[PDB]
Amino acid sequence: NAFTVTVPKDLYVVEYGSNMTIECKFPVEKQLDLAALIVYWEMEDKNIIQFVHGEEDLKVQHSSYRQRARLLKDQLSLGNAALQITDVKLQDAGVYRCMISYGGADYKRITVKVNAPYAAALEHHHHHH
Amino acid sequence: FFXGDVFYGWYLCG
Repeated sequence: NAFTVTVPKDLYVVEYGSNMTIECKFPVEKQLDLAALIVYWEMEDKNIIQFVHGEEDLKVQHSSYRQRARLLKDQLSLGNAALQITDVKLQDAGVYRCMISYGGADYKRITVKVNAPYAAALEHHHHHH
Repeated sequence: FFXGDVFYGWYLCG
């Protein structure tokens, strides 16, 4: 089977101010070959995290993500590229792409929607026809 | 994103 990146789901609904972890899975047969693995997460035109030769390149990460966005590295040997972003903001809503090279290469898109703090209380404020 | 041809065509940064 061709090299395929999978997503557990393609839409995350997250609360403003929470921490979110979004995931892309890739095939790893036995032990992970870190020399081979390249991971890049992007949203809009912003570098969220790139990972190559076993390390994150934080000098290329967009400044809005400093101290906020990382890969859960220990998940990579399980074939899981798990991006955690702390203290989610309204402007974190949008379309994210995970790009993975591990011999073969593929990518997926994930949408994030962010609920503001009073969204639940106001859900039934005023419905319309 | 700046790595030669890696992911060329898939990203917007740069």
